[PDB]
Amino acid sequence: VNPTVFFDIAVDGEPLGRVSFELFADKVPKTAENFRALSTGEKGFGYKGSCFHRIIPGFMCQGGDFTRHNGTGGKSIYGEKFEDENFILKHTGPGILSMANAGPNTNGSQFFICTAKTEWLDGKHVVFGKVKEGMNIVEAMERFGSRNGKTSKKITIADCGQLE
Amino acid sequence: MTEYKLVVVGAGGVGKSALTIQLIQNHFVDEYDPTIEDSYRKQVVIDGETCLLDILDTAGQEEYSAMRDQYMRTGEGFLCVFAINNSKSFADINLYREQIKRVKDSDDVPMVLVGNKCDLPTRTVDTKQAHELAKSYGIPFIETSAKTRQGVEDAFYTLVREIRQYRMK
Ligand SMILES: CCn1c(-c2cc(N3CCN(C)CC3)cnc2[C@H](C)OC)c2c3cc(ccc31)-c1csc(n1)C[C@H](NC(=O)[C@H]1C[C@@H]1C)C(=O)N1CCC[C@H](N1)C(=O)OCC(C)(C)C2
Ligand SMILES: Nc1nc2c(ncn2[C@@H]2O[C@H](COP(=O)(O)OP(=O)(O)NP(=O)(O)O)[C@@H](O)[C@H]2O)c(=O)[nH]1
Ligand SMILES: [Mg+2]
Repeated sequence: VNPTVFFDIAVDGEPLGRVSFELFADKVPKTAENFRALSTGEKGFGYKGSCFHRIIPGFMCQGGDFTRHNGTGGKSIYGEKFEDENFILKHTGPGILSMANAGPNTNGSQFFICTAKTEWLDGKHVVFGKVKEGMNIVEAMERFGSRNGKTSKKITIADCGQLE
Repeated sequence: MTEYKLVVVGAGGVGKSALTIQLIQNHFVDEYDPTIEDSYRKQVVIDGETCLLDILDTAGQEEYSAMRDQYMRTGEGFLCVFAINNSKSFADINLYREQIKRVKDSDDVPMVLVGNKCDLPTRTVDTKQAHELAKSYGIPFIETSAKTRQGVEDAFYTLVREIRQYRMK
């Protein structure tokens, strides 16, 4: 059974709400497991307290840099980077959860949540989950984005973990 | 005060942002922070006259080559950057120049050819080859290092001079 994780999102420290994700462990188990472990913090590091550093209304919300907190960092549970597992799943519309990267085989911890269909990313970013509950929270996070992605408030993962 | 609209273009990872941040903030860090699109402002005294530079730092991400027309219409002068250890980035230069010529519908666009990362020992682009390309375009060629600051002010200030001349035509 595919695991479920949640983010409790805050805006400048004030609660906004909870987004939950199904992780497609049946199709991308290594990529799903990295995201699951970083969400629980069980390796001693992970997403808790990190921010969404790039939000572009009409496209996506991007986050996951918990090492440098500037959009340049992040690391996986397998090392700084790991390989593209597969490109089976596509960027079909809002809610898709997919890995950010800096070219082939450079997955770390950064990820993005689509707010539209982003088909030209197919075959270049590994899709590994989707929003289950709280998509309207992600839509609400777009209110603080901009054309080049700089955010107007601090959008943070105040808490995260795995749902039973 | 006269305001010059400069645009920095070139392939991913050649150092466009590192060059711009060295000029604006006098700072270099080795981290990779690929650009969506950033804009900066700096006032400088060039040839005894104060100039205001508006600098657009553009994305090298190759998938969006059809999204460049708007900023090429707006920009007055272009810094065309390759990296001296990346031969593909030097080949990409002509692609950028053709695109700027088409969008502006002109062969006379203020432009400077910049060969960046000259601090590195692993050169794959011969300096003479780049000088010859710039001569064929009729534009200046400057070798730079965003890491050591070599040529950084020279490249941007030279582009300002090219636009200054263009404006007096
Ligand atoms: C032309 C202007 N532009 C645009 C763009 C594209 C359009 N289209 C209209 C027509 N349709 C059919 C096609 C697209 C319209 N408007 C704009 C923007 C709003 O105009 C300013 C994009 C973009 C992306 C990059 C650079 C310039 C860019 C870029 C530069 S690094 C990158 N992508 C990939 C990025 N790596 C990282 O962060 C690395 C550091 C970490 C490890 C990454 O894994 N992710 C996740 C997936 C999304 C991507 N970030 C991102 O942010 O995409 C922004 C988006 C708006 C989706 C695309
Ligand atoms: N040694 C050396 N490294 C450089 C130099 N300029 C940039 N770099 C390094 O090269 C990498 C890419 O630099 P960056 O300025 O982001 O390149 P860019 O052209 O803006 N990339 P993008 O088009 O994706 O925004 C970084 O690791 C940066 O530190 C230079 O002159 N010397
Ligand atoms: Mg850049």
